[PDB]
Amino acid sequence: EMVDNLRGKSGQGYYVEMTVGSPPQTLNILVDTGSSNFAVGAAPHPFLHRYYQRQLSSTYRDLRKGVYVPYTQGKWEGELGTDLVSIPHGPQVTVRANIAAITESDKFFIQGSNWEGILGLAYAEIARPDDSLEPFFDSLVKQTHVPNLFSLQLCGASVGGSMIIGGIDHSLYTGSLWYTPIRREWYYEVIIVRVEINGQDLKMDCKEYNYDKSIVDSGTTNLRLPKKVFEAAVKSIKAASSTEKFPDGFWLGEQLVCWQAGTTPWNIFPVISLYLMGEVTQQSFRITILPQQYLRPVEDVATSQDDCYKFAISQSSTGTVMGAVIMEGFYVVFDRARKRIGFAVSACHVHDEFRTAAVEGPFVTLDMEDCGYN
Ligand SMILES: CCNc1cc(C(=O)N[C@@H](Cc2ccccc2)[C@H](O)CNCc2cccc(OC)c2)cc2c1CCCS(=O)(=O)N2C
Repeated sequence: EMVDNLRGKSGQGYYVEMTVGSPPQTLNILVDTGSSNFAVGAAPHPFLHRYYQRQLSSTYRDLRKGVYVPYTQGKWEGELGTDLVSIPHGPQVTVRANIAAITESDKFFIQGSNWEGILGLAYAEIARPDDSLEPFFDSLVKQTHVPNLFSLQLCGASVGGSMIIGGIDHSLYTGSLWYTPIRREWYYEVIIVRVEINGQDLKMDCKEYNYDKSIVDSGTTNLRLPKKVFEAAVKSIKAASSTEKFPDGFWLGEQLVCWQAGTTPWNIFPVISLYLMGEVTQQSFRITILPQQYLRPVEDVATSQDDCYKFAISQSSTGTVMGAVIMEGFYVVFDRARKRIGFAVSACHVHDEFRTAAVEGPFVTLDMEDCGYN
C-alpha cells in the first residue's frame, strides 16, 4: 500500500499524492527533507495544472499572516492558514495542519514537473516565519498514533520510489542499516568525517567537509560541496577521468556531456565515498556513490541518438547538501524518535557488472578531532 507511492521526473523532485481541504482537493506534493514549510499553489500559474482553492474548503481557517520562503533555487510568497490534510497512499489519517497558500512565486514551480506544492519534512527551527509554525510531520505525530519516523527510497525520464511513514519496510533494502546521529534538529544535519575519490582520501581537515553544516536534503538535486571541497573533488575526478577531456563548463554544470547511445564510459569515472559519523566515538561508516548517480541523465528526444548527462555535483556557500542524486539507490531512514539517520543499500540500487553502491562499516580513526564545524 505505501510502496511505490512516489513519482517524479529526473532533476525535478519526487512527489507524493495528498489531499487538502473539505471536501478533499487532490494535489501532488514534492517531498522535501531540506525544509519545514508545507505550501501549495493557491492561485493560477502558467506551470500549474491545478491549485488549492480555499473558498471551496469548509475546514479552511486563515491565520491572517503572510509568509515568504526563499530557497537555494526559487522563492514564493503567500498566506498562512490551516486545514485538513490526508495522504491517500500513506497512513490512513486526517490531520489538521499549517498550510501556506502560495499566491506569488519566482522560479519555484517547474514546467512539466507534475507537482503543485511542497512538503517540508524537517524541524520547526527552520520554519518560516518562525519556529512557532508547527511543521506537518510534527502535527501528524501529535494528532495520530504514527511513530515518529519516516523512510525514503528514491529511485533513478520518469522516476519513482517510496515514502514509508511511521516505520521501516525491510523489503526496500538489503544488508545492514547504518546510523549517523542527527547533530542538531533543524535541518537533518549530519557529520562527514572523510571523503575519498576512488579510494584516495581528499586529505583535508574534516571540519572543512562540514563548513558550515552538512544536511540530508531530498529537495535538492545535487551533491553540493563547500568551495574548497568542491575544487579538490573536481580535481580528483578530472584526474581519474583524464582519458577524456571535457569542457570546463561541464564541470560547472553549464553544459551536458553526450555519448553515442549505450556507450557511456562509466568505467573512466571514479567512485566517491562519503564517511559519516557513527553512533560510537571515532567510528564511521561509508556510503559509496557511482558515476551513475552523480552524472544525472538529461532526457530530451532531440538529443536521443546520444545519452546525455549533467554533472550533478556543485559548489555551495552554505555547507554540504547530500541531495537526491546521493540518496537515490539508498534506503534512508529519518529516525526522528532516536535522533538518527540510517542508510542501507536499497532494492533499487545502482550497479553495473563491475561496481555497486554500498553502505559499509565500521571504520575507525585515530584522529580525535570533532568534525563539526561550529
Ligand atoms: C528540482 C529541484 N532542483 C533544485 C532545488 C534546489 C532547492 O533549493 N531545493 C529546495 C526545495 C525546492 C524544490 C523544488 C523546487 C524549488 C525548491 C530545498 O528546500 C533546499 N534545501 C535547503 C535550503 C536552502 C535555503 C533555504 C531553505 O529554506 C528552508 C532551505 C536546489 C537546486 C536544485 C537543482 C539545481 C542544482 S542544485 O541541486 O545544486 N540546486 C541549486
